Amino acid sequence: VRPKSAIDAVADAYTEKLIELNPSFATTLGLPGHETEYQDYSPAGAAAHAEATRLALEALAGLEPSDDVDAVTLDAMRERLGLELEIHQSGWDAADLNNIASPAQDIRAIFDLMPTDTVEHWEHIAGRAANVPGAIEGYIASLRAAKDDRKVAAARQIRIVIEQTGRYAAEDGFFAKMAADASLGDAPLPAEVQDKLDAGTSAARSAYSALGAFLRDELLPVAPEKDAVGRERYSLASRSFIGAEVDLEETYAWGVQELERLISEQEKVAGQIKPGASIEEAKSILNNDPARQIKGTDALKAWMQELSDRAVSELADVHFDIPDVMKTLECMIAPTDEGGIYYTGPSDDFSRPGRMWWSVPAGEDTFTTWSETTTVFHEGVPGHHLQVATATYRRELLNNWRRNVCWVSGHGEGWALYAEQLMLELGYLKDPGDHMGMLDGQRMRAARVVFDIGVHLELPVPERWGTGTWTPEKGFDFLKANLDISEGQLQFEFTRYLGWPGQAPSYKVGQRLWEQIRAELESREGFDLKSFHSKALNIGSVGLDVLRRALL
Ligand SMILES: [Mg+2]
Ligand SMILES: [Mg+2]
Repeated sequence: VRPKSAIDAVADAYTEKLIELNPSFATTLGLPGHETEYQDYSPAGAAAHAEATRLALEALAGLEPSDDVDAVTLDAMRERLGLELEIHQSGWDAADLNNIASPAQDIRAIFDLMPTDTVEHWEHIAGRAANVPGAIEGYIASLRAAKDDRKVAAARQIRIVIEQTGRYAAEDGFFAKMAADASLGDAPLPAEVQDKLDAGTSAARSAYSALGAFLRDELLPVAPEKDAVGRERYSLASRSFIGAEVDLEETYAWGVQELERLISEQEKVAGQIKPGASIEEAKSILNNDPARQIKGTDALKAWMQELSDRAVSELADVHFDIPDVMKTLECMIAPTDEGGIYYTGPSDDFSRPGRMWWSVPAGEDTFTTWSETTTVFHEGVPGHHLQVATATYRRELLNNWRRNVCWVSGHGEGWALYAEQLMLELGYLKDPGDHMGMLDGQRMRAARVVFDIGVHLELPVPERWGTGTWTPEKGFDFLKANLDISEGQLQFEFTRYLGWPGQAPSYKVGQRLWEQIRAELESREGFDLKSFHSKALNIGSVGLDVLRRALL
């Protein structure tokens, strides 16, 4: 029963404008009306977004907060929107292209959300396919304008997007298969809608082939070879992922030291698995021990479930406030192989509980759990589930901007890392195998800090990892030493960090900042850890600067 304020009204109106400007955002919100439409990716599209943003800030400028909730809203919006305008004004937004989260991927990805149960559904898919050309044309218009302004993505990233988009457009690629395999009730589409689908998918194929040609012929020849984006671009991207403007040299130095600590810890844990064992030697023992393997998905679900239910029942009303509807975290098998464990939060009304989904790679039916205990806490309780479910629980106290728009990577990923560290400190990882798995994920995330900042700023390589200053080649060998992952995933992560600067440290740096907030509050009389967790999580997703000011 907290009534909406004038500030919430501005926040809600801005949200409606965002929905109006980006119809893809409405479909990803479940809002009907604009199922076939894309945002305007052209420069005029970007100017319109920026203008709406500038007008929203102006509207907020003379509005005093009516309560603490308003003050957080003002702070979060001023931070997020102000940063958005700094990035737009920098000119680099127009050049946006990378291997993972840029318009070429986004324009294709939206199709995966669309239902396929009625003729009208298939008309929507066909109609969206038929709008892929205009989306791509506007995107090419922004890339071309940035190019004329001497701002072009690294050659590596352009080459990757030419590869990815050529598969989308190929004879047997995404859009072709969409039209060829379409069904309704396990039967072919009626001919009239099928023809709409064939025409639309055909246009989508041609548009992705044109982006390919443009990239190849106009952009690639002027693309820089150098991947590093440099200090000025880096600091703005870093802010986008963390919501704090960190000291980059200081953060880099912290990350190098933190990686060294985590390796030292792994060496200690190795000796707890087998006296005097190297990390690699201990890992063969864990990975070859019949006791650390589970057979079949039923037993796997049972294992996840017990861990989750135990964490809830032990932490409830001790370290966290967990309302009854949040105590359920259903552990499940992913219908598809999303390549790891993922979390889906509860419905707004809590009729669907939070769920955790383990993706089983094709043909796999035995499961090693030592490395995934920590992941259960990260993706589940007290990580993502408590954070996401608490924000959702407090939704009546949160305007639509806060609920549906404002989201900061360092905040939510930092929290899941905080959560793993808390479970270490509370004695959940005493088994050396489980401990090792936690350290592995921390080590990989500490390596991200060193790589991202070191490479993009061309900093001195730490003597443990090389000499001179960082180059992408040196960075690749460094990742290979610190990430226990497949060859193909290593190559992907490498490419990602190079093309998406600022995001990779958001995990460990988010953890650091969360821990700094808690450490400060701990210095004071009456600190109460449960009360801290409640106040913080109630706020929802905000930048780390904003969170610190809401809490200190
Ligand atoms: Mg040192
Ligand atoms: Mg996650």
